[PDB]
Amino acid sequence: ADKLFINALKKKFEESPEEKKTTFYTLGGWKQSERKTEFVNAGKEVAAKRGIPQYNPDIGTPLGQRVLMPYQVSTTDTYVEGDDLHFVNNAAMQQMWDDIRRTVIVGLNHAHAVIEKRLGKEVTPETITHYLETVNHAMPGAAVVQEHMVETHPALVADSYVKVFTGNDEIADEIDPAFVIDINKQFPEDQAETLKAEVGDGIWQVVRIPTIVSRTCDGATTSRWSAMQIGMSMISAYKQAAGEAATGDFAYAAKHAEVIHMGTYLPVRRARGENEPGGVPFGYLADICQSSRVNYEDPVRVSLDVVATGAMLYDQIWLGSYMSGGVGFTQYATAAYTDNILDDFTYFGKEYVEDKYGLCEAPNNMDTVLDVATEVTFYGLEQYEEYPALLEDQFGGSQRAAVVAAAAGCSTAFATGNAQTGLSGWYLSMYLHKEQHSRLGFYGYDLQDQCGASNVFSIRGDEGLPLELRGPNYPNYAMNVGHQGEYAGISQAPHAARGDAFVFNPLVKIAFADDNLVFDFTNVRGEFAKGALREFEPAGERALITPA
Amino acid sequence: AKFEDKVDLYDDRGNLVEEQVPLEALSPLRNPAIKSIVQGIKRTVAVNLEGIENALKTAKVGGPACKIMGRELDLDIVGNAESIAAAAKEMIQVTEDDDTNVELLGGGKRALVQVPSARFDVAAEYSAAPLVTATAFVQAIINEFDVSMYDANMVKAAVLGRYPQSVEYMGANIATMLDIPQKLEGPGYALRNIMVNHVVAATLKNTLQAAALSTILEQTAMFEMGDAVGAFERMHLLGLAYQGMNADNLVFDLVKANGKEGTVGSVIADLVERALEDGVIKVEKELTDYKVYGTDDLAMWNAYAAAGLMAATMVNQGAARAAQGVSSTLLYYNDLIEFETGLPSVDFGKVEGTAVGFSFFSHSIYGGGGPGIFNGNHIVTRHSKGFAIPCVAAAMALDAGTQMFSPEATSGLIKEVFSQVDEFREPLKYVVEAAAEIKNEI
Amino acid sequence: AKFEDKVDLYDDRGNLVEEQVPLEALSPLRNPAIKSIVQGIKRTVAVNLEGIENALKTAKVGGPACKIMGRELDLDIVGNAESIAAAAKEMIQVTEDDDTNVELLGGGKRALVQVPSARFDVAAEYSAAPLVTATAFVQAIINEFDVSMYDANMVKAAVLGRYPQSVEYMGANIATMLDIPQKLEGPGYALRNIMVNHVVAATLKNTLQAAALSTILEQTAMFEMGDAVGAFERMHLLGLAYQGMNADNLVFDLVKANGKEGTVGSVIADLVERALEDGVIKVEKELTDYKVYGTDDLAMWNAYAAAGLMAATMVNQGAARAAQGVSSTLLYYNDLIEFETGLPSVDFGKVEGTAVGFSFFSHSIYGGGGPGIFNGNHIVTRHSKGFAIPCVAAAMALDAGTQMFSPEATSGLIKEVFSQVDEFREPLKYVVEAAAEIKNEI
Amino acid sequence: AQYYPGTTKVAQNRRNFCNPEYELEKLREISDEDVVKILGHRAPGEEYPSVHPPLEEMDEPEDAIREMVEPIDGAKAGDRVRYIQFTDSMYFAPAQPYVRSRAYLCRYRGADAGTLSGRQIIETRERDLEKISKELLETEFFDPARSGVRGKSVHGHSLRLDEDGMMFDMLRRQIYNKDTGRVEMVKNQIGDELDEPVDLGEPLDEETLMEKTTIYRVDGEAYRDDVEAVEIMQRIHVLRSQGGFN
Ligand SMILES: C[C@@H](OP(=O)(O)O)[C@H](NC(=O)CCCCCCS)C(=O)O
Ligand SMILES: C[C@@H](OP(=O)(O)O)[C@H](NC(=O)CCCCCCS)C(=O)O
Ligand SMILES: O=S(=O)(O)CCS
Ligand SMILES: [Mg+2]
Ligand SMILES: [Mg+2]
Ligand SMILES: [Mg+2]
Ligand SMILES: [Mg+2]
Ligand SMILES: [Mg+2]
Ligand SMILES: [Mg+2]
Ligand SMILES: [Mg+2]
Repeated sequence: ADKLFINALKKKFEESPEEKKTTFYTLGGWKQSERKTEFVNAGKEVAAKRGIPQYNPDIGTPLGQRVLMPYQVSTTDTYVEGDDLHFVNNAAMQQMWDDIRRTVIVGLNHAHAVIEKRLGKEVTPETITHYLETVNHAMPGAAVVQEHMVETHPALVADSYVKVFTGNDEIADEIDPAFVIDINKQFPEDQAETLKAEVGDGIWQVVRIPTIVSRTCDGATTSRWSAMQIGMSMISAYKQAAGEAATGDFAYAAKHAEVIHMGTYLPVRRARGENEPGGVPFGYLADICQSSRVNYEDPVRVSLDVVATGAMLYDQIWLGSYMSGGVGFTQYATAAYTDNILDDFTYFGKEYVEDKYGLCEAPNNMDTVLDVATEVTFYGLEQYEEYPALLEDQFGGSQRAAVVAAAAGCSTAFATGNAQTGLSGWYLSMYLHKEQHSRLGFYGYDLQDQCGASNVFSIRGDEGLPLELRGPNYPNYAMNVGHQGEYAGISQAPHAARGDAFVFNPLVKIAFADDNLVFDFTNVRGEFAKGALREFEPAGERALITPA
Repeated sequence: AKFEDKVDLYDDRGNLVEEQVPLEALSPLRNPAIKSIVQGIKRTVAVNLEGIENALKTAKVGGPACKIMGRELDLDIVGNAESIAAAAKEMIQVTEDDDTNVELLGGGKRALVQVPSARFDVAAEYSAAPLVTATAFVQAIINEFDVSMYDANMVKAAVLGRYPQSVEYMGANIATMLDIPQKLEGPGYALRNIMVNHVVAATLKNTLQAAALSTILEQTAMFEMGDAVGAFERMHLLGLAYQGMNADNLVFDLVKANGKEGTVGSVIADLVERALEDGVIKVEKELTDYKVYGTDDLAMWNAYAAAGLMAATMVNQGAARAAQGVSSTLLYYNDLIEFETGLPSVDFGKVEGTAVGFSFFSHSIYGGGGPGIFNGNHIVTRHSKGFAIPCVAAAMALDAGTQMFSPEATSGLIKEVFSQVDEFREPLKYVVEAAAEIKNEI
Repeated sequence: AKFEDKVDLYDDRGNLVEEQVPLEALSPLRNPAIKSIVQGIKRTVAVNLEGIENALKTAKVGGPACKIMGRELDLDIVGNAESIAAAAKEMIQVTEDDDTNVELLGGGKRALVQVPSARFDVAAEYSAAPLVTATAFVQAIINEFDVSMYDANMVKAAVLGRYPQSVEYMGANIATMLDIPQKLEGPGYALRNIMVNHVVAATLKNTLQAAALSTILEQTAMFEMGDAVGAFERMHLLGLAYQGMNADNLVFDLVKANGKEGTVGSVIADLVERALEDGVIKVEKELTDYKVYGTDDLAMWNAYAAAGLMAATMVNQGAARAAQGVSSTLLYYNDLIEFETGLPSVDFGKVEGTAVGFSFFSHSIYGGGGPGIFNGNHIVTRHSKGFAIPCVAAAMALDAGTQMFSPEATSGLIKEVFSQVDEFREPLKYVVEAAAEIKNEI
Repeated sequence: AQYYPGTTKVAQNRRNFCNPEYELEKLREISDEDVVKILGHRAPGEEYPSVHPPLEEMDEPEDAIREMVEPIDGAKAGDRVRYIQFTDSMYFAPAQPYVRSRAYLCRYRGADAGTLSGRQIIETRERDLEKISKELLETEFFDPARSGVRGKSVHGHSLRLDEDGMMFDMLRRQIYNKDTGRVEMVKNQIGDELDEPVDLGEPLDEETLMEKTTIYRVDGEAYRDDVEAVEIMQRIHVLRSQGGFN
């Protein structure tokens, strides 16, 4: 059959994808593009309205001396110019981040123990349901105790709410179902039994604060906002004095002793509080993506949907804005989720390992790393040499390094069932690619690449960690594009080949199995395409409180 | 001596030990037992070998609810604890005959580790204690079982947690009384970021010892912060002596006189009468049926009022056997004594202000928690320069079981290990003995 | 000694000082001159009395471009420097005639301050140096002129800046070579957050002494971070001795052979020949017209390769008398030596990886800057465990004036005060003398 | 020195570019003035600007390393540090990005070299940069169709070639004349128009690019078939891996 990227290449260029020559300079520059023409026109309108020059195609060098390409969003039939995948221009990408930033997981286990021991009161499915009706009024910013309170407009905060989950089916049955993330409905039977065993009789809240508040403020607001309104709803639903010594134990539990933040705080050179992208470990990003519970008979689809989630968040929004900004890093990320290119390479690797070893059957050792990562690295590089249009599409070396090494690393982990040997395969792919083509990425691309082999199996203080615990603050990874989202995919890969329900934290996996989110985490690449087409409806807008 | 003052020193049963000790013999700058406690705090680590083994066997590493399926490793660490600890000790020590200590507890489930003082004299700060301890135990476990290169990173995750993706050792199975340097609210604060429940656990809930350990740590931080330099030094030293060391048996005698039936107000009346009897205050002016008191020695007035504040805590929270009201005692002991006298309260209003915010943040939705989870580096309780937190430690020592976040809930690993160390558990004894020893060198 | 190795020690002119000294006589944990340098940098502060006076007379306090109109105070601080310094010394010291130093420089415009060592043996960390210095000078200035209660807070602002509203001492007119504990990228990193330009200023641009001071600070930090514990300790010590201390005259002799006409590639060929001559590496296999080298001592191969890497920086950046290309030398010395031999480069690839990001962050828009503004705590250059930063210090010492952010620009107050201290300025002299003095005690 | 393992023509070419005792094949002659024009840092006739005074006018104190390391002539004079940058096509250009930086630090003194996928750069003192740049431009480091001198807007290393066999250049600095079969540089490396174009010779023919190339490809020599070069890269992977562990 055709390689999986052939249809996209045939859409981009008039030539067949094998052809070695083309003609340039005759497309009229920016005038070849619908989207650049929209931007030229809008720049002139902006600059006149405000009295300061702004977008002008004649400043600097003239874009479009070659074809400005469409991109196919992988797994879709949607083709868009790359500007429609820039996070500023894509409301689905912005919403994906807002839905992670505004979520926290908050136990009720300590809180129910303070109620039974210090207060001497009962907790039952009934009192939990009453509490959940109360906190679903309070959480978006409405009052339950004081007179003369002024409140948030419910329709500005319609995306904020609180659900619960538990491994105990007979409570999950007894609590009103509007408030419950039902594990048995959301997960196939084997994954549901794993997840229920991990949670056991614990009961956990999934709290989503309003997108408009997250956008006004920051990620470190989320667990505070959540705990204020859990605290008011525990006082209202359980009949406390409205502010007694026991009220402090609910605050400490909701803010510190039973909270799970999506990201941990950062060191001062990159100072940020909790629930910012740099604090989200790679294992959590794979568990936030919900492809694992829908596409479980296809470990390549599950792993590549995690790569798309992480390349967009960590390279476009995090490295390309929070840690830099400007035009940013759209296409360093799009290489990992367009034109079915990473998909072709990773399906080759999966077939190679299923035929040679069987998934999860290969020895977990350096012999397996050398075999699989070298075979898949040579396959992916051969495609750029056989298809000139593929090399002109992924024109930057860094884009090619990340795609070829992601396929090599994921394939290695599909063989071993262990993410650490998949990570060693990622670094070996970089070293082979650098020698094959006498180039790799941009000036700084392989800082982590050259520390990489030596730090995969180190045990020292700031070196040693399983890949699932690493993230954008692991020291070697803290600066550079074209790695972080691919590492999230390698973290997912052995767990998708094993059939595991989660990669690192089962509470995080269950917390995003929820159709009341704005973004659909079961189909991340489909959502990116809907946002690119201007068809996604985000939360957070101010239209209701601004003129027509 | 720079100061003429002398004090009499007692044991925790109210008996005189040493009379007429120059005030500077209790200074953290001079007293060698304060030096030994502070260096001990810097270099001591608790290792939970059972916890390490269970994290490995279940693959539950990297923080709450985290697990990596397929990474499980079943290692007989507690069954081979002696060999593992000896191998760690040979990497931790500098020489054969230094002051490194590695001691098994609980049948090998825990280890007390004291990293050699010498690694600190060539270090900027105190993080060598957990980081040298953690690597020596990770390497000793790998070497005991010949753990492979492919699996050894799970041992590291089980010992030190999610660090360095997290800034803290998130999920670690080692513990220290200090916390990481990045969490300081300001430079010089590290001896203040020691949870009140860890001081009460170390001292086995002995009220006077918990108050003395807390005061030695708070007032030694005042020197490191520069607060006890120049004009303020004598104030700080008299606070240490009278509020934390029971100087002159003042605290003890107030508690003895008010323990059966007294209140915060009855303690205040006795302390004002004692200050007057000693010549610390005198009537400056008569208003209408109201005496306005003055003092020619504000540092000494402050110290006597500080001893009364500690005694008032012990009477009020001791009577309830419930620590929560320490926030109230810290506020109203100071508010009442200023309208009783016309003189400024302890720390010139800063205890009262710390107590206002502490009361709010131990009875509200916004933050804080029970008394035991505060410390001198907590934003709510950093404001008084050593005169508030020791009272919170005395109150939690006196709590009979009212707290969910008790020292048994938050500090069990710290209790098992750090109460083994005699100068942590019983500091009042050692700092008194040392002050007597150097009394003629001041 | 734990290790069997010995080294020959030389001076900064390449002349033998002492033969066959045990390697551990250079260890930060044993060498008394490294202790004196780490304790000296913990306790030393530069005070800009002229800067304080100017901030007060203009009310320009609290950070760049800040001013409070109406708050000006015209005080003759420089004209009364002697009396102010003596008053501050009496507050800073612990006892008369202890190790406190307060010395005027620049006709009273500056002061070198060394806070007494005893204040640090009772502190968790090193912030007592700026904090005790700042408050002693603020109180001595208020006492010299009888500044009123209403105005004294301006003295405080002119000395220590916008702290504690800012976390740092933003706008202060005192300086240290260390930076605040909150800015550490991990626990144990404080001796790494020392700007390269500050080391080059304190050593007066003597290339071997700047490399020695940097290597001492970096490898001392590797002890405090636990990286030089157990399996890795000998690798770190050998790196200290051969890359930073010119052990066996190897860096000197490789520079002598390649200074006239040499390149990074000619230094590689000379170092591989010397490793083969000395038995550190041997031919393991022949491929087609290509010898594969192996070693039975990876830590010694790494130390020889590290010495070559320092000589290659001195030859390449010394030839250009321009520091920028140290990022390229640190990359391609390591890249070329792996394909020349089949053996791993310095720090097992971590110098090469540090150099790829350092090259990008010293020639791009995204961050970093010139070589002098980096340090072992910077996110771009923290990754190699001591083997990269000392070569940046050597390259900046050799720079003849190509940098805008030069040590004259960033480090003049550091230069004037810290270069007075003989052990900071000429540490290769003092640490070799101390190693020879302890050679039969190791 | 041995420089690089392997038994292909690519491997031997990589060794040749690194080896200072290999004579770079000179393919074309360029005048000193035309090298200054292509560089674009000063006008013919303009004196070298300085960034600092001459070293002789400095009087620096005693330092054994300074005394042993001879400064390059532009360092003695205090010249500014300037650059030259090249892009090499993946369709068989003779030099390639890491081959350049490895070779430059074997052959040239006082050199700051940077490697990226689409550009490779050297920075050194101005007068010494002019002498090195003449060798980079006249010898087999450079082909005028498959390599480009470009200080900005570098895109092209990974693009299909044009009808004339020329690499893409957004700024069209090198123009192939279809009537004459020669390439002329018509702008300097940052893209400003030159007063008169500089002849860079004829493109190398296909057989000569295959003789001289340093890129491995399936339609040339594939890296996977140079099994001794692959064995060394896998060996360095495994040795670095084990060394970081224990
Ligand atoms: C005290 C502290 O909370 P913790 O004790 O750390 O949970 C802190 N909150 C606050 O100061 C709340 C201030 C806003 C609400 C009370 C306003 S009066 C914080 O979240 O960092
Ligand atoms: C290096 C550091 O910059 P500074 O040297 O501190 O200015 C850091 N920036 C970055 O890491 C930039 C990363 C994103 C841009 C490059 C991506 S390859 C930061 O801003 O904190
Ligand atoms: O050219 S650089 O590597 O510095 C940056 C690439 S975005
Ligand atoms: Mg055609
Ligand atoms: Mg939808
Ligand atoms: Mg009475
Ligand atoms: Mg009367
Ligand atoms: Mg000699
Ligand atoms: Mg030679
Ligand atoms: Mg000529």
